[PDB]
Amino acid sequence: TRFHSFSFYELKNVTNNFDERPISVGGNKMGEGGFGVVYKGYVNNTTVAVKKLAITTEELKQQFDQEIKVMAKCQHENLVELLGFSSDGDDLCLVYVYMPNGSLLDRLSCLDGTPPLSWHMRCKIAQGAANGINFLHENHHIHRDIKSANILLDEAFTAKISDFGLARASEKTVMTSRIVGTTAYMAPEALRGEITPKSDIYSFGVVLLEIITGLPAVDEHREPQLLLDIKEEIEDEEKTIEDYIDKKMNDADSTSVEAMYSVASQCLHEKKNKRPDIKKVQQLLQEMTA
Ligand SMILES: CC(C)(O)CCn1cc2cc(NC(=O)c3cccc(C(F)(F)F)n3)c(C(C)(C)O)cc2n1
Repeated sequence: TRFHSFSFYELKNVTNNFDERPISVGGNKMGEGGFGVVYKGYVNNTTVAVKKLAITTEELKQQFDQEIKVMAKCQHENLVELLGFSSDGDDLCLVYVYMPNGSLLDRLSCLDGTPPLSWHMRCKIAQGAANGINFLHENHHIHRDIKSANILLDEAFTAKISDFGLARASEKTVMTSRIVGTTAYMAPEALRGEITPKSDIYSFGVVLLEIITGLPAVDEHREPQLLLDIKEEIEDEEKTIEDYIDKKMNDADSTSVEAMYSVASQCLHEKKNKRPDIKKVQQLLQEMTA
């Protein structure tokens, strides 16, 4: 692929000079995605996300350059799609196809009055996100920030993995001094600085628990604070998955929720070598809707 090279002034124009009012009150600010703020825009009838990046300049410049490198190689119906970018001006900007149902985080939480996702829709989002991670692993990439904030949802609730700024090209276990990820999602070995696709798998399991419960992975004002902990509550038969299923669903049945929870639990083994590879996660999520 290649991408349109936008003037900073063009992207200022399409985002109403990066207007900071929310979309919900007719503004252009949609939310935050990594080390940047992201604005809604129109280029010739095409609705776009413009992500303007604000950590060192050379670090920020590296993640921008990484995102372009990953989006050049990787094109799949379960990955967000870059249209262009802007280096010339002050701020570095990435221009994507708009995702009209925003992030899985926001929908799981029914942000801005959106209705709760059904069990049927959740199953498709899961299969979809796993098809996304699979393409990235097949094309020898490690995301390193799989979380519901980074699974976007299009007009038909198609799951789209996004934010490849930290993605590592990994032919196949390195280790690192700069440890990166969102704690609440990261595996043991990722938090000790190991880099391996097997960490992406753990992180996915957290996202399956988010899907099953509608609980965000961390919540300071909740017990337990870490959704992960609920695995241990369940394995120690203090509670069943039934006690934790999102109550904002009328269409979840025991069999398919347990099926999904079994994947989440397999995904979440503490021993990275006992976890299934994304290919097996696909097989199991596809097997789960018979
Ligand atoms: C009315 C309604 C149902 O509330 C929906 C409103 N809504 C719509 C959104 C679209 C979004 N994102 C994208 O379009 C998008 C597309 C590609 C890439 C990227 C990223 F790389 F910048 F992360 N973001 C967001 C993000 C995820 C950027 O915050 C939030 C939203 N909220």
